[PDB]
Amino acid sequence: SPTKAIVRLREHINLLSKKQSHLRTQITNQENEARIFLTKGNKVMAKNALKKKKTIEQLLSKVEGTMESMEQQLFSIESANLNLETMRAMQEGAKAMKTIHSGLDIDKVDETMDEIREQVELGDE
Repeated sequence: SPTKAIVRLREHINLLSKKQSHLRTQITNQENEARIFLTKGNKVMAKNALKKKKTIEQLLSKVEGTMESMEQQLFSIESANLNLETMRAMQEGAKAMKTIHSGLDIDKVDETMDEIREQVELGDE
């Protein structure tokens, strides 16, 4: 059903947003590791922590790309649900507009109407 798909996009999105949260802390700690490495004058291990900081940032990027893909899929489902809610409402309204137009067991009117049309409409070809 559309709603099982809905709940699941939300569960996966929620999960990703704290992957996001965890990664950012990890980026913050690589930043702090490289600084401490410089305070011992080890520029190389400070450079290495910076390279590792960059890989975590790329991973974060791809975590946010997954989230966004899921959020747009979610919007499309709920937008399509509202559109279906409209169509069913119009289909039920047209049936109701038909009962009202057939609201005369008596008499004769609507095909008296339909060939007064043909006289008026006859001015066209």
